[PDB]
Amino acid sequence: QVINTNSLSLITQNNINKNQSALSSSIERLSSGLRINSAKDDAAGQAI
Amino acid sequence: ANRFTSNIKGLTQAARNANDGISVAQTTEGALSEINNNLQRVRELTVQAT
Amino acid sequence: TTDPLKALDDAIASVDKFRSSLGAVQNRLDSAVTNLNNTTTNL
Amino acid sequence: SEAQSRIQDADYATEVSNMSKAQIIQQAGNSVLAKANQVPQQVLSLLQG
Repeated sequence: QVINTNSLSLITQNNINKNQSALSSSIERLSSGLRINSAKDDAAGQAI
Repeated sequence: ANRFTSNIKGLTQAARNANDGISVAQTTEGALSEINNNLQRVRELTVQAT
Repeated sequence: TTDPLKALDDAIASVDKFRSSLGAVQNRLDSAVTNLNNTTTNL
Repeated sequence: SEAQSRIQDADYATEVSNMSKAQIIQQAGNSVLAKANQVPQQVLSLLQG
């Protein structure tokens, strides 16, 4: 019945934070127009 | 529980520190991209000059 | 005035030098602006 | 004259393609900007309940 920890909320926040990166990547790709917009993406594709 | 609290605080601070490395990497990557563009234009100029 | 066309040619080259330097400075400043924008966003 | 034409003039097909590409990029990016600006709203829902 514990209210000093609401672990369900922690799981939900973890999932939202996980989705955040994908959402940001999708927006960045849509705005820029290039799938390799940084070295973190491929960087072998970036070098070539 | 005291040890658990210490570990939780340390790990949260560690993630906060980790974000800084990503920030530094992004800044340096942007600067390097600008250097890349300058080098590409220099190469084009040399191809024109030779 | 002796050798007039040579005088005109060197004058034209001398103004072209200044124009080219000015354009190079323009490109310099534009690249600086873009890098500053990226750095500001990251900060 | 032919050499100067090959040096200073622009190729209209390429320029039209570049203009179209830039216009589409601008419109798409601005729509995504509108979506990103609409993003922060759910905190209000969290606060209200």
